[PDB]
Amino acid sequence: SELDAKLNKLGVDRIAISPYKQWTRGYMEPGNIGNGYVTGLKVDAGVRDKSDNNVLDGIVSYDRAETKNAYIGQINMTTAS
Amino acid sequence: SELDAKLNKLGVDRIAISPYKQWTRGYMEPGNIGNGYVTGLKVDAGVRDKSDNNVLDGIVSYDRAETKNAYIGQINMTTAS
Amino acid sequence: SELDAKLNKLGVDRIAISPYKQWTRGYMEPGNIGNGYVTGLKVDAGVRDKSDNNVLDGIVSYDRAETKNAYIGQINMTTAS
Amino acid sequence: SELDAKLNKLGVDRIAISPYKQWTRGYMEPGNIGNGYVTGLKVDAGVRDKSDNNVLDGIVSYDRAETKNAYIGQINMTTAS
Amino acid sequence: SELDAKLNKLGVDRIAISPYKQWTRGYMEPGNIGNGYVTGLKVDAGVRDKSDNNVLDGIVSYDRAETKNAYIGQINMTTAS
Amino acid sequence: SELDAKLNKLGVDRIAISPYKQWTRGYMEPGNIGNGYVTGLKVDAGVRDKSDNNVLDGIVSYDRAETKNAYIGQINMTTAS
Amino acid sequence: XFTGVQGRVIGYDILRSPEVDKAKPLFTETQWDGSELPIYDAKPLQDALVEYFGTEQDRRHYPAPGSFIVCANKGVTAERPKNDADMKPGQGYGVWSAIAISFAKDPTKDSSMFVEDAGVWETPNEDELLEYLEGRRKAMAKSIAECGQDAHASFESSWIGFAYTMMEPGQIGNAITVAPYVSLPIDSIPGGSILTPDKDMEIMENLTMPEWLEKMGYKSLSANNALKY
Amino acid sequence: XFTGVQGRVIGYDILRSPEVDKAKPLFTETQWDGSELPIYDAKPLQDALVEYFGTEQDRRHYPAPGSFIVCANKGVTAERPKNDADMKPGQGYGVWSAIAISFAKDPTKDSSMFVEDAGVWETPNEDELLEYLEGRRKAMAKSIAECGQDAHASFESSWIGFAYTMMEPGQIGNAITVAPYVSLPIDSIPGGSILTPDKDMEIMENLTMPEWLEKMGYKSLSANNALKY
Amino acid sequence: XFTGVQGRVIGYDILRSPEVDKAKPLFTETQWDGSELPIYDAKPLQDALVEYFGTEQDRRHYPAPGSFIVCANKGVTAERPKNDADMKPGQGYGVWSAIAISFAKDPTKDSSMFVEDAGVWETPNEDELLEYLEGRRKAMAKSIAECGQDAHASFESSWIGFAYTMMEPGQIGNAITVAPYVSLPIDSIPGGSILTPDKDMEIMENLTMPEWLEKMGYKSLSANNALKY
Amino acid sequence: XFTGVQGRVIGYDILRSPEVDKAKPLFTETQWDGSELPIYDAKPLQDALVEYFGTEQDRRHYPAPGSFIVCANKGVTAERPKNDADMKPGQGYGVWSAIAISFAKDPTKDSSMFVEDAGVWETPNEDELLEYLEGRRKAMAKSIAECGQDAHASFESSWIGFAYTMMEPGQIGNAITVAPYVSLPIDSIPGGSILTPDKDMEIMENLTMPEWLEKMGYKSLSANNALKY
Amino acid sequence: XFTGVQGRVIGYDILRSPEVDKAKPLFTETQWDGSELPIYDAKPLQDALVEYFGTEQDRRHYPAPGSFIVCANKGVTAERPKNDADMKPGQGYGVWSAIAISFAKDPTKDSSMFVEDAGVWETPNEDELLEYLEGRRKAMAKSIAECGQDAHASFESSWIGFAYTMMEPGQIGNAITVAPYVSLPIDSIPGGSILTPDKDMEIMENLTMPEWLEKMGYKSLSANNALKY
Amino acid sequence: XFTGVQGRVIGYDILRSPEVDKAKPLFTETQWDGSELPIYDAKPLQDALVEYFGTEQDRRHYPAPGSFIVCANKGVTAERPKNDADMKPGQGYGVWSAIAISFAKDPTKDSSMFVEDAGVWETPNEDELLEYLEGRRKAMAKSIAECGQDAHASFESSWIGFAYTMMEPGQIGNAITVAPYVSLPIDSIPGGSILTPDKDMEIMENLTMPEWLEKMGYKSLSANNALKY
Ligand SMILES: *N[C@@H](Cc1c[nH]c[nH+]1)C(=O)OC
Ligand SMILES: *N[C@@H](Cc1c[nH]c[nH+]1)C(=O)OC
Ligand SMILES: *N[C@@H](Cc1c[nH]c[nH+]1)C(=O)OC
Ligand SMILES: *N[C@@H](Cc1c[nH]c[nH+]1)C(=O)OC
Ligand SMILES: *N[C@@H](Cc1c[nH]c[nH+]1)C(=O)OC
Ligand SMILES: *N[C@@H](Cc1c[nH]c[nH+]1)C(=O)OC
Repeated sequence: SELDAKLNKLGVDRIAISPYKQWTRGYMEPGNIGNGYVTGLKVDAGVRDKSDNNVLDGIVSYDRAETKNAYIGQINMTTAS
Repeated sequence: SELDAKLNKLGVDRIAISPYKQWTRGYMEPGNIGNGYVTGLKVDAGVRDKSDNNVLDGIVSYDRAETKNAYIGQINMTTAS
Repeated sequence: SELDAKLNKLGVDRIAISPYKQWTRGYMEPGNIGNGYVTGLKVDAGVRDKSDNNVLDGIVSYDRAETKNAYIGQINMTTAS
Repeated sequence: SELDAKLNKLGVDRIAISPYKQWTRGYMEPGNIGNGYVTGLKVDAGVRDKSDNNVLDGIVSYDRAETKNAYIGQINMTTAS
Repeated sequence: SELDAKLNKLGVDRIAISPYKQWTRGYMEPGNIGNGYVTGLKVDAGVRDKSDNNVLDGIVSYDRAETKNAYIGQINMTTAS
Repeated sequence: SELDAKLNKLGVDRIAISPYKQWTRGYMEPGNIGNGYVTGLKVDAGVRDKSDNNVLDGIVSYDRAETKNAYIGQINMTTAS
Repeated sequence: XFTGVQGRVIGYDILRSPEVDKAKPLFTETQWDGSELPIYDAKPLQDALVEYFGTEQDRRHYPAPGSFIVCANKGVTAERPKNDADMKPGQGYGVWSAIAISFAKDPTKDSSMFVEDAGVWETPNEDELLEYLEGRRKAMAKSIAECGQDAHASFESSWIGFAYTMMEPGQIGNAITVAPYVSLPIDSIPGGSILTPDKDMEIMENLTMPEWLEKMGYKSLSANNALKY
Repeated sequence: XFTGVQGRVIGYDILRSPEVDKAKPLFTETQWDGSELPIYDAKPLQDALVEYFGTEQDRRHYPAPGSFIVCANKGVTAERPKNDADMKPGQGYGVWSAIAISFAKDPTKDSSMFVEDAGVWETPNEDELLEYLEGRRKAMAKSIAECGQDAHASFESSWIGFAYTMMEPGQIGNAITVAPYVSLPIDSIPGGSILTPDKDMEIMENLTMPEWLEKMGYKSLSANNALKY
Repeated sequence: XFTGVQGRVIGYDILRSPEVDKAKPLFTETQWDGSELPIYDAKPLQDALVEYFGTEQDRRHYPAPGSFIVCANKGVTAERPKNDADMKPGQGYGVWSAIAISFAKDPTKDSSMFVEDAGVWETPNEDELLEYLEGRRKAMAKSIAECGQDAHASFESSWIGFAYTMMEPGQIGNAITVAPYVSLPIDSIPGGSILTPDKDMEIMENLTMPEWLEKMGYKSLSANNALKY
Repeated sequence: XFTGVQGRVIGYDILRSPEVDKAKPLFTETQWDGSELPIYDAKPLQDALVEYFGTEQDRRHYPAPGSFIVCANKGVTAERPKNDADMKPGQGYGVWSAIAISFAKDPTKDSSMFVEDAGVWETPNEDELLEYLEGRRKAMAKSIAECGQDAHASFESSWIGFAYTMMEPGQIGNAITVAPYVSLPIDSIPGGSILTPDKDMEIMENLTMPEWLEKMGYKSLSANNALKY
Repeated sequence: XFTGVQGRVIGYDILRSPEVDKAKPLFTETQWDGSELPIYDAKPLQDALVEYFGTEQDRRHYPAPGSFIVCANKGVTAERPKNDADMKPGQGYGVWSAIAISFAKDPTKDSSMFVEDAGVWETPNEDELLEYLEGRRKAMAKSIAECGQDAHASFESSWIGFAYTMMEPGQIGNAITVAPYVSLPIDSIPGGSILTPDKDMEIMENLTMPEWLEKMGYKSLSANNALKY
Repeated sequence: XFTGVQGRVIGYDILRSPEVDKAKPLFTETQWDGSELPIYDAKPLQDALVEYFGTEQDRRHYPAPGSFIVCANKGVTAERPKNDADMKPGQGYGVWSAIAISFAKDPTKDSSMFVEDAGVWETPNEDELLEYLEGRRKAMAKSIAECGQDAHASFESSWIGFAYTMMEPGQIGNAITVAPYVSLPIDSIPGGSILTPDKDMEIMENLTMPEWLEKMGYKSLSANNALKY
């Protein structure tokens, strides 16, 4: 849009394409086309029956949360802040 | 320098260029030129008036700290250790 | 293998080459060839004599652990989960 | 146009960009962007006072012809047929 | 084959792929993959009813020859020697 | 040199590298690095004992000429003018 | 966090859901520059992402199995024991997470910004819980403004949503807020092509979420509020 | 030659000069498939290229100094001596060149085709000369059809033009017909950008030659027939 | 976490150690789909990585100094004071970490998955400690199944190992579990070449760990159980 | 021209036609190094190319419409008038072209070499004509050796073929000899993929022409000598 | 963390500030190899980065809005209540962070290393606080040596700095130590060009911080100790 | 042709042979702009190329076997029969070729230009022949100026050389003039690297031909006029 037109003059582009069929890909992953990124908002929560293994309890809750609603299944999640 | 000359024979290069105008870019970000990186030392601290919302109190203190002195403004900060 | 043959039709490839001599490189690092990754299993532990500086105590224990057995020496470790 | 849309599915694209400022470039020359070509129609003729050196007489006539009208000045002309 | 293995050490590779569907492409054409070439042997001849226009008589005979047998139809033919 | 510095601002560069070991390569050949070219001056002549086959007589004379002095041996020679 | 010059937001910049040009501000916050910053419930944007990725059941354009998706995220985990009056320290009856996206007036200087939060809930009164959240916005809107101030950034809108859950006795809860940064696949873009990178985006910039689903042959999963987070 | 799947023609596909949608056929030729192939004087297309590249004086988007432009070309050179009745063999009073571009009905199977020609002229009567050319078209149109036949190609239009010159006594003439194959520079494309490759073409596909000159601030050099070849 | 479509595992998919086709399951877990999921001690895979990277002393194909290796990891740190009966809260006599890799039956839909864990130990009885771990597998095998269920993923095998250590009085211990994601260097691949990317992998896919060491001239460091983690 | 380090020949190096390992030398020529150079009729290789590209009718993997195929080539054109005893200078009853490919013993130093020729025929006795050609080989074999000598190149085999035609009275003939240099498309390679460049060649290196046709579902057009050039 | 083969440090390797070749060691630490490791206050390097990125007010070559800058970092947050004698557990009057960079003698084997730390302060006596820090170096220098020992790394210098702040009653403090890893923009490099990648670095390798500012037309913000962290 | 913005000349721009800064003009030609254009014998440049490529015997950095070198070239072939007084038309006792390189004063507008020529010689008096050539320069210098005029190009120098040969009775001669356009290999550049593209040229720009040979360990083949063309 009229915006990109101002960025392209600064050397910025917002093209973000995934060479994969059907699947979306993480920004920075190799083989992606374009130097931009698309982002979204996902908030959700999940529960698991308390065993003694805290970590595992969290891993699973987290897993059930990722899987809930907007599916971001078997993803290696990096963290930025 | 005389150093790069030894690296280039190992397959290493330290060129790190940002295709953007005026702005620096994160290592690994696409569109960067060269397979190296430039690093620096920033230590600073900031404060915010204690509300009840701890997270938010931290987010802001962190924000005021990033903004202090060596400016690393609106940056998505990844963590390595 | 017979597998890649099915992925290549989806747009996926698992080639992961490091242009460096002898050294392995992190997935996503620039200059790597191919859009895949090789992974492994490292579990180890290390100890350091308790000083007062907790962080430093940890940094070192961590360092001695990385260095133990399967060597992943002077590495900037990113975290995914 | 509606056409390219059918070619792109065959693996053909007709983008032909010259990284140079103001100047057009020969198809196949390195650094060009896109895998297509733009072509045109130039017909012209030029004369030179007959010396004994035939070749030279032709070189110049040819030169004066290239320079006439649609200017294709100091060009290394390859030939296809 | 065992041969390429000796070339790859000299910096030579003989991969020559055409990104097009079904069609072969000229060596040096952009978008081709690999730095090699595949060549073949085509000898043929064609005739046309003598008009006064020599050039045209040749253009057509040439055209009928290209089209004969091993088809190299609507090709822009460059010449090397 | 001070010159390139003016070209680089026009989008022109004169880097011309051959990924091959020891051998020079033709401008436009794939796998070459840089968007420039290096050129030289070769003038020579060769002779062959007149058989009936004119073409072949020429092919050989030409061959002996290419091979004479500045060696441009087994080269596919394109022509520009 | 942020989403600046190199980004667009699903549902907003691309695949826009009309809910945006039909939503009304819950209130406003005074930005340092002296202008107001309307606040909206981020429900539209949240639902939008759901349409695109799909769900575990009706899967769509989700991330490749084993891919590395960088996310601006945060979370929280707490324990709700078996009735037990002694509810230790970091325990509760429910858990929640919140997320906010603020778009800059001028994307060419200022990056749009994300502000997330999460926490544990103390009263089994879910009904109550909501009230807390309904107030939290004001809390966030404040920090947001402060950050803006910190970098002299100025936003025009700001959307915020949440997610919560009551853990059953003996159940651990995990509340997450997360903004993923991806690249889009070809087949998810109508009439696109691997050879028309910039054009492919323009298509998305133009297609409204509704149109997209139709042109793709996807039933709207967000339907009429069919989704609770 | 040819100009197929990978190409467009200045003045026609891009930077189209209205002269096309205002020109009338000089005659028709029966293609093997049984349909007619109208023939037009290629004047528009020739003038068009001139606008783009510019001239030695009013230079524009010409090829980079020392570049390698591949061209589908041919030429001819002859001598016109000092009156001399003995006019040897390959001598004459003038020289000419001709070029034709035939667009295929279906560019996805058949490539559009170039057909050039050139020759020497024998009578100092220039006026006459033209008549010859005016007929030559028919000659070319025939070969064209034959080639079409050779590959089962079918065209819709076909444009042909020429260039000639009378050599003064003792002057060598060189007539050339040439189709160059280039890539376009950024600044010649209005509102384009090195980062929007495919979009940059679409712009050209749409801009008519007139508009282009205006949007670029270029005076029309082709003016009203201001150019003779 | 995961290791899907874009990945292979050292020792398993590439540089396979025969220990795999000679190992027996410690037990099985019922997957949602109703099939069993055998569990093996991940010892082979662990030793394998060691052969490849090398050690601080016998260094081999370790990561470049200062490289950025992304790792699916976790860890734990605890204090063991000087005898002191008052052992504060997060203190203990030893610390441990565990890791599990589960391969999907169909890698084209489901990604293979990592599941790690770590913790502090309370009784100075190391001998005891092991028993705990020997049970932990069952614990992990359960979560694993649950996750599988969460995404309808189905695995065929699953390998798990650990690492532990008893801290001396006054020694802080750090137990780590970590899966690194790398690219392989040329010289580590026999008869490979920078110009034969896909072929280079095929070589690794075929070479068994034993052969590799021999063809490379490397002595087996894993030898006969020479390695304790 | 030549075909060196960067090349392979259809029918020989790739898509090999068994005709090669069943052909016998027509004679030998003494190379400067003192070894013999067997000569074969290039019929197999010629037919091979035909199978790959296809014909105007049964089209296969021919060059893209409007592509630029560089070719090591040469040709000849002559006129055969209407009976006319006065047969001017460059006129004749038929025209011919010839081509030769000589492979170097050591492709890593010496490039393999092409040697082409063409000419006009003088006696309407076609039967005679062949005799001329049948001798021409010896003529070429000589030049070939000379060139080899010129660069200290040494070949092992050398294949030569021709093409001729008798022009009807008033018919212009055009005899062409041409070696094209191309890249192969994906679909022409069985089980290949745009992502496995080097592997794709290995496939071709291995597949014999026969197998190829079968695996591709192509009927052999070369059949049993079905082709005359 | 580390900064090895692929890196350079602002102020040191590039844009060197003379403060380096004028600084004196605060003390030394015995490295495993038996040599000393001088320690300097990292003030120069800290100021240097400031000159390059600029500040919120005098902005310069800071990171693009919304970019993803990976940083080797750590931090700390604590509460200083309203006078309140009951100062809970993780509370204090001030907070601090520290950072150290150790360059290896031989960058071709050993990577240069970062070592950071942070903490909360307990006595409102700021003056006191400094003394703590002034000692902390020795603490770090020790760990540093240990790590070196861990990988048989040997350094030549080592620079360490800090940052602190006293929180007002009721103010939360956040102390951060952070090493960013970036790529440099073109305009920040004098006489550079997007087409001269390797040369562009050489320029920076040579330009001293002073020169840079002048050649760029930048006033020195670090001035004479104008900066307090 | 030409050699413009994208080029450099062996012996002149790179690997410069001192012979240049020691040569004196044979004469001058008046350029359209009114300045003189000194003319030199191109001997230095010719010898230079020889040093680089090597000869059939002492081979050096010649083109890869089977490569495609584009060359601005021309040639000539003639027959010298067995004494025979009837010397047909295109026959003679010797044959020659000539080449000229003119550098523009301002390479940023004007491209440097090549001008070649060739021909057959008529008198067996070789000694005479030279005189012809010695005059030909003046002939070329004229055309050169004309072309310059044609494009408003202005040169500063201009170097011209030749090559000739007397054919024995019954020997066909082939005189060639040729300018090749190449890319340089790594090993021919001292202290260069595949990773330092632009730097690699700068090295060549600086190294004089003499130094080069020494630094490379090459004996000067051009020696003292050791080469006759
Ligand atoms: N955008 C981050 C928080 C942030 C804002 N300023 C610095 N950090 C986010 O909201 O959480 C991931
Ligand atoms: N397009 C070429 C001629 C041609 C047509 N078919 C084969 N060759 C042209 O017209 O001249 C360069
Ligand atoms: N694979 C991660 C954990 C995981 C599984 N599902 C979501 N997260 C791991 O085991 O730790 C790094
Ligand atoms: N290979 C060329 C001829 C050749 C051999 N040596 C120099 N030139 C061919 O045979 O004709 C195109
Ligand atoms: N460089 C890291 C710490 C480190 C050193 N060895 C392993 N880890 C840093 O100082 O903190 C980000
Ligand atoms: N440079 C070419 C001739 C030339 C000059 N102007 C147009 N053409 C050369 O000298 O021959 C290859």
